[PDB]
Amino acid sequence: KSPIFGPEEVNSVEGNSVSITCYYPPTSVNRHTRKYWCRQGARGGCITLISSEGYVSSKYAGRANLTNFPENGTFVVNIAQLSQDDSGRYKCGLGINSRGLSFDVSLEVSQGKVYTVDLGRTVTINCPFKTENAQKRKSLYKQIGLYPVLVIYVNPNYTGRIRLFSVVINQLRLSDAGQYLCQASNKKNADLQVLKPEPELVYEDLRGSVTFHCALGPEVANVAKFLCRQSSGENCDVVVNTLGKRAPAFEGRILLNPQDKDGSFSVVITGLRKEDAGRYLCGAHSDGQLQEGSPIQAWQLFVNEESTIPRSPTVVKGVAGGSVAVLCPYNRKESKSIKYWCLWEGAQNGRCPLLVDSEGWVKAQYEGRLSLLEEPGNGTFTVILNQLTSRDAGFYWCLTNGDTLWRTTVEIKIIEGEPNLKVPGNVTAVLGETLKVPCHFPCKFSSYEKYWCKWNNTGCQALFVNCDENSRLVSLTLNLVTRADEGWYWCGVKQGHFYGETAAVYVAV
Amino acid sequence: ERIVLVDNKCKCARITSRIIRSSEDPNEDIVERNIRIIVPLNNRENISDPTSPLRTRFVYHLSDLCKKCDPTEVELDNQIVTATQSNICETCYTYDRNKCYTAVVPLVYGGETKMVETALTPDACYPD
Amino acid sequence: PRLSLHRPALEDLLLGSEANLTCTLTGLRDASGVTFTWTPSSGKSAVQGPPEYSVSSVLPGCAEPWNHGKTFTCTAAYPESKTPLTATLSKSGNTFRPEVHLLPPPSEELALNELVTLTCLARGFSPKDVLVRWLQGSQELPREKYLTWASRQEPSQGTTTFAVTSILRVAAEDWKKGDTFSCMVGHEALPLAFTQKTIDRLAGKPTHVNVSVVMAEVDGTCY
Amino acid sequence: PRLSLHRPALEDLLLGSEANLTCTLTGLRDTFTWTPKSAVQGPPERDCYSVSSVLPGCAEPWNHGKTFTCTAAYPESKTPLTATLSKSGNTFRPEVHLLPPPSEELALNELVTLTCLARGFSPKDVLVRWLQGSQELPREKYLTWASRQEPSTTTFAVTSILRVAAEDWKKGDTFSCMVGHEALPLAFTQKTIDRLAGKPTHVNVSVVM
Amino acid sequence: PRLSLHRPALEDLLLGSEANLTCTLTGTFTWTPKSAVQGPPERDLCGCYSVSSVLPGCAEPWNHGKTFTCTAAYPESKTPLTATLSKSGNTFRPEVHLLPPPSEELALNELVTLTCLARGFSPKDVLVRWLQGSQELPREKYLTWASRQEPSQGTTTFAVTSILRVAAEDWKKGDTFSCMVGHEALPLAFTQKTIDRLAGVNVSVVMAEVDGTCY
Amino acid sequence: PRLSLHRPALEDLLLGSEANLTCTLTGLRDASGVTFTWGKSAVQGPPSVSSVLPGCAEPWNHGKTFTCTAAYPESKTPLTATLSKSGNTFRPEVHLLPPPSEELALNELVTLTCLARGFSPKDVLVRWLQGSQELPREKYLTWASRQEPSQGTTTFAVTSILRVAAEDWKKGDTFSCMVGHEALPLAFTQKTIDRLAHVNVSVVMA
Repeated sequence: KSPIFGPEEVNSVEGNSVSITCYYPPTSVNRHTRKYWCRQGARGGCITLISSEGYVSSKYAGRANLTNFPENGTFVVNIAQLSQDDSGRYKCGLGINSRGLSFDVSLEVSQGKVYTVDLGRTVTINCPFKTENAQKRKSLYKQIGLYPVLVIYVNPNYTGRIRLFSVVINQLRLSDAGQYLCQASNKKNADLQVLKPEPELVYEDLRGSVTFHCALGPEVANVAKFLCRQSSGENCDVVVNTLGKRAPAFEGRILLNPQDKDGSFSVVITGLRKEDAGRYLCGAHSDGQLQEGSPIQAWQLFVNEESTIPRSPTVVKGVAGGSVAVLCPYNRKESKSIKYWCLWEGAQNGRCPLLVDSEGWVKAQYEGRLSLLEEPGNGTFTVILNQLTSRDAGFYWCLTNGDTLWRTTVEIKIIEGEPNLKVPGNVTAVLGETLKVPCHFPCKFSSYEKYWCKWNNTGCQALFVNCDENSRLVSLTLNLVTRADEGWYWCGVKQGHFYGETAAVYVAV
Repeated sequence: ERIVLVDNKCKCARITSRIIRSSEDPNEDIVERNIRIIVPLNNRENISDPTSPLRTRFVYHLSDLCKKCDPTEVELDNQIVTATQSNICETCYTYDRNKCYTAVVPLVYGGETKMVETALTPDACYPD
Repeated sequence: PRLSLHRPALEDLLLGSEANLTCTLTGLRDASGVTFTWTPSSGKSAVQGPPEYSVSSVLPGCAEPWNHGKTFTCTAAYPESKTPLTATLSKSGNTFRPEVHLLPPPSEELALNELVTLTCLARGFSPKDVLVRWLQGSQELPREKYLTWASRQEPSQGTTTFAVTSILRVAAEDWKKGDTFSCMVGHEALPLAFTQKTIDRLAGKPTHVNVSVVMAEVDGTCY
Repeated sequence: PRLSLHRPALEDLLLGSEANLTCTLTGLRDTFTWTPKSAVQGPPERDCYSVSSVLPGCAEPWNHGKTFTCTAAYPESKTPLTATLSKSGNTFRPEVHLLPPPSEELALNELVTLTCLARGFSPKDVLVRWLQGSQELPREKYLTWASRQEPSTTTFAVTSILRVAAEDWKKGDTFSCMVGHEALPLAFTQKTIDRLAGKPTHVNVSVVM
Repeated sequence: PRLSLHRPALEDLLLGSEANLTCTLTGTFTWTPKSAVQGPPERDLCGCYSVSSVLPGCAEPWNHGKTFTCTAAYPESKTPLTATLSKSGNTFRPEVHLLPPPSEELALNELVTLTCLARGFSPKDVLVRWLQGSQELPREKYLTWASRQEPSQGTTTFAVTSILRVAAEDWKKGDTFSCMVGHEALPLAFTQKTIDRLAGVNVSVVMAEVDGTCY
Repeated sequence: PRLSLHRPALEDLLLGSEANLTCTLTGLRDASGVTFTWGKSAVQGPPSVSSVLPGCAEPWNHGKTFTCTAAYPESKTPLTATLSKSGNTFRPEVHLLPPPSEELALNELVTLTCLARGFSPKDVLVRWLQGSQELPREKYLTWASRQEPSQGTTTFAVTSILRVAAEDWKKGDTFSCMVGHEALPLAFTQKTIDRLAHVNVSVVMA
């Protein structure tokens, strides 16, 4: 697949302007290579109409420009003064016109009481009448194939939605896009045009995250909203719901955020795969499915396989009592942010509650056993969790505070086994007289650096510490035990910047 | 429907494959091996040195297109070990789009002869 | 009575980093008053406990002295002849790395449609010690599901190199469906100490090839 | 003092017409009786001496599974030692797969490796020979692993390897693996490969200019 | 009594290190960012002695985009005269095209004529150098025309040509000639194009082991 | 007070009618006072002064030297300038070079080049024709007559570039460079190129 993405089908009337946005992977070649807008005509061969190297055609002279934003990673084509000669098949692309790297756009312009509404909203058709028609059957009519049929006594097709002068119709199905006549001996004509929603182009990466901002109106805020995905035909795969559903594929990586004062929620998906691309449809129907007459809203996702998001362990394993050290990557250029770490608790609830952050807040039940580090810098941070149980198995999200968020999910599994560092249970010192704590370690770690750290909220930092390398043993010896020397201490291994297995002991005085 | 085995960019070969598994008759299945060589036809022999003759012989061994010069991680019974999945790990027939090919030439500039550095493929060669 | 000093096993030196050097003393009639001394013993303690005859003595250790190469000597003394026996070991130089080859099923077995045989040949490596593991998908198979032969010496009049084979019989519908099987060969002369070949039905021997040679002059970029 | 009764050798029972049986001891420090032609005694052969009693011409009685029994009476004690042996009939014939070179090995163009694999035979004993066209190769040209037991009835396997020159493979010389097992009625199963074998792939070259 | 601010020449910007700006008055000097030097009278036609002032080390200030202003005071009019200059920001890349000899010049065996067309670059400063294989030809062996302005096809672009006459026993024996165009808008300050007797057809694609294991 | 006699321009000498020598005198002060002694048009038109001798197209191609003497009251003796037609003349060698193939790959416009090489008088006229219709001079770019490097005789060169649509090249019509010069008898050498001025691969599979 070429990684270029833009509108599959642009529409306009004659005489107006068009802006076509095409997205490319912002590598250093794509930003400096040549962008074109060729017209794929017949007989073979694109004919370049405008380019980013200066060329504007003779048909397009004075009424187009191709401007290029390498920071966004995209380029846009403005075309003024259309006419029906501009209807055809086009391509937006990069480089040489015949080598691929293009998206095929299909621009189809058309000839210039017409009501134009959206799917599922309401129409008020205000039709005049005469003074000599104050008794007879006030009515609408529809023309289903040049046949005048009664509609409104209500039509069996329109049962429950229409009401009588003017008429008002609620929750418009797409198959009410005909033309109606208001008759009170006289007749008025009125054309309804129910619009499909134009899909907003979301161009995301592989192993990244998408936030669908699902802002319908406040008139529909007390209805059970949903997120479908249109398949190859017609049925939608309901991905999330506000009634408790969730797809089995989106387990641990979905999030349906709570609504607002005007019914504007958002749906967060992380860890994007090649098969997650397609058309997604927010909506608000009282069953949580997609039915005729539900105010939808569409996005078109493109999951770019040419991703620069670093590939990570998507599953970490750790034994009961052991430890887990997760590397969460973030965007390298925003190195000063506030880094978080999260959990996962369902979809309709959509809860990712915070465990630890980079400023020195650790949760209540995770004191003495969780820490967030800064090493190794420049696009990664380490999160060390020890004292594991079987109920620490779950999906954990690597949030940050910047604007380019890839909320990297990782699943911790709790397998059978015994930990590597063998610390005592919970040693009890006494006042003034010393304490000696050991930490034996296997032969795998005799290359690694060893430490003992005392745990605070701001990140634990190393200490005195002896390291007997012959009999493998890292001693901790506190000289004068005060009440301050309390809390949790950790022995653990470390290879320069990358941290390893830890184990914890608590020193009570 | 066709998975991609190789996408070599040094010789521009793109082996794909697809099992067309006949459920009708049991062991008459059709494995496919679409290969898509592109022959550059205008490039030199040492492609990073524009004094060489034109390349007129193009030899494509499938064992040398398909190779994986990238280490992997394997879970062996408790551990994650790193592995070297190659056995054979060169001349290049095409330039790469995402790669910067330069060539140093000796221009003069007055009383010196400075070894300036030209760019064979521009737009893949900008500094950031 | 002789004295032998054996090498660290490869399963433990490679996956586990333990270089326990064994010193065996075979040719004993009656005596349990043996005595061992290890000249690069910087603290570690040998063991004893002889079965029936021989007396063993294992000096512990990790792989970082052995991989760096050091001369470990097992000076043993017994009450039969008052001179002591010596033995020395180190890591062997002049090493060659294996050439792992993973061979598909023969077409006879695929047409029989029952169980197919994947072969892993490792060839041309200089010390006799090698590890052959097998994986399905990425889940390592249990070692009672495959046969692995010993590491014999292959015939040549030049250098002394060795070879080993390994056989995994898998289900014919499992191969024919198309999931991947790996042979992982570990050897102390490999750079990352492990090589890993992977084969499935797509990555070996098609039955229809379509070559498509695209000649084009203005090329030399491979978009 | 222990006793051992050794089976007939496979090569002297397949090729030759003499499959002598052997009764040997291991630990005597000082004759024989065969309850089923007499024996030929051997050297003293100290170590715990080991004299032998070979017995010729009993190949076809061995093929019919008649239980041989040796009994050696040495004057080191009173109770003479006894050892029995028969030919087991639970035999399965091999499946002999000869396997082509890797594609990587015949692109480097130095020496290619052919792999014979005999699989699934029930008694452990086997013989593997190689042939280039029709001329037998010497035993010092190839490498044969031992006859190991399979993970499963109880079956065995043995692989063999031969490295021939790539110029000898590419110009089209055949190579055969001959596996001889005592269940085959012809005493041998031969499998053959050359450069063009195995229902070849359809190549469909098409140049686009 | 006019005043002009002259940009640093392109060969000093690409080849060398220091890029010195010039301020010339025709009829003392103040510069907006290193001490500069004045000049001799250098009397032009019908008089009008010209003092000029050159400011050195302005390679990265010019290449970043700092707008330079030079202001000169002189006792004819009481007010100083100003002059401003910046690096232009549009900067299209040149398209270099190396054109082989005409087919009616090879069949005389005296001298053949290779042409080099750089086209479509937006600042009108460019450098053309010619190379024989890898040894650079002198300046007196080729002819480079000025950098003129093309007819309009959208933006304002420029074009330049260069010519080279080489001996036909060199063109037939099979060595290569290169045209080398240096411009501000280019990645590594120079780009190259190379031609020989062959590129102005018999290939032998061989595909070994199309079947077999790909792993 | 400097006098220069400029030749008839080649455009008016090959196509036009008013082949006129221009006798220019610059650097005078007071008001006027110039006499120009050579069908004479005694025109001065002073911004410096420039007198025009028209109508003498026929005596120029004879070869006799035209003597212009300009008299002015600033100094005493009038100045004199002599000029005639060039004798040691060579003819051009027009080469109409095809487009490069990268131009055809980009599919926007193609670039024909016209190189007129090795002619001994400097003045030359490049014209361009599509089919038989002459293109207007705002559609091509033409450089100047620059003297080319040779230690033999003094010969000049001119390039001129025409960018035309690639639909015109791929459709297939002809383009003609028409170079005019005084040392050609027919007065205009015209060359013509069109699109139509083997690959022979060998697939040696295994």
